[PDB]
Amino acid sequence: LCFTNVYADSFVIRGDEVRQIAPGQTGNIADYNYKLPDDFTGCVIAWN
Amino acid sequence: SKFGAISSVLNDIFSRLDPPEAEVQIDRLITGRLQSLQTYVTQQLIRAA
Repeated sequence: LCFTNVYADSFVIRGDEVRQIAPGQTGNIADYNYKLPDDFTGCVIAWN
Repeated sequence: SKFGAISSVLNDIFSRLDPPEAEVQIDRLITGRLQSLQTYVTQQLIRAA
């Protein structure tokens, strides 16, 4: 593919807490630290 | 009629479900209701003829 624009975010969280990183989710991270838009397009990447 | 959705009430669906599946459920409901209205209009056109 080719993209009109690209932006990369980064942060550190727990392991099971990565579950909250998805569109329209609710939770401590999803609501009070970092929220993805419901129509977000892209990739979520995490590792130990 | 539920149209296969977990309920026929839009507010309850928006209440107990997250957007990822709430959008699919609402899409099901909207497709069903649009189909019913289209059937109504088609039958009305036949009866109008």
